Amino acid sequence: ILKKLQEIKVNYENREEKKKLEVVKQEQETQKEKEVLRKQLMRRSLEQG
Amino acid sequence: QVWKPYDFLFPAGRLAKLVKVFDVYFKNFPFSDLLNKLKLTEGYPIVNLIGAAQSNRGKFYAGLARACFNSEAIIVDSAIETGLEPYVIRRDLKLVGVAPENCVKYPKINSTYKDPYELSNGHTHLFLVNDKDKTLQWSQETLFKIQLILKLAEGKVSKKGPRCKIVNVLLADTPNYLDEVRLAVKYDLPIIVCKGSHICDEIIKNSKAQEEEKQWNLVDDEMQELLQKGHFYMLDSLDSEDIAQYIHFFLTFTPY
Repeated sequence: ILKKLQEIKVNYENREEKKKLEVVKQEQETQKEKEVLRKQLMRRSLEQG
Repeated sequence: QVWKPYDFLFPAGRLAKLVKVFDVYFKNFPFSDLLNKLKLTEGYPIVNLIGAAQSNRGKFYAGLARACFNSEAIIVDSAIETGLEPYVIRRDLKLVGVAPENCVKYPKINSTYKDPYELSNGHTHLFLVNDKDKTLQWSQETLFKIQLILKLAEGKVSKKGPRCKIVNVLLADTPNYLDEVRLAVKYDLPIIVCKGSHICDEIIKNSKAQEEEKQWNLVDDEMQELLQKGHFYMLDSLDSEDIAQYIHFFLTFTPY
């Protein structure tokens, strides 16, 4: 029972840790896309004068 | 690496090939590898414009472009705006510009003001030449320009044939023509003196005058000596058909 309680605690902590990291990762991913898009835009605005 | 090729996009214009030459004085410049990379490997008839700049010769350049199209000739100039560009673009002619990189400006995107030394849209190939110190001025590129012209006219060494014909067209719209004429005479190349510049008009006028009536006010003594040693042909016309006939003749036949 002591071992099972410790597993439940570790599973709770791991579930809490697993939520937030994914959210932060989504924001990091969210940048890079703007830079790629902005680089494509700048190249094409340059071609069009 | 003595040279580096680039793709050059003119603002609102055509894609050109731009080659930077880092040392114009490099012994045995590898023109064969350069021209292979540019796919300029056939022998081409060459029309070399001497002292080409912006001028009121519009219809004359239409005739020149027509003669070059019908002869598959490459036009070589100083990479600046001349007024030939609209006819070159429409006929898909090869226009090769050779200039010192420090003496020309890159065109600005959406510039309301064109610099007279801006690279002109219509050039298919640009050769920007430098020395090691990047101090090259106008006339110092002339040796490279003529060596390039001779190699373009020879084509690939494996084609056992005479080089294609080369004709020089002296416009003299710029004062820096003398070194290019000196080299053209040294290589036994025909030179057409075209009406429309003050220098060319003086040469044409004095060619028709008796020796006692010759007045030289703008032409240097060295150019007067070159006129006696070289193959000069006077064109006292701005007609598009007359220049076309002269260019077509000199690209097909050597009259000397």
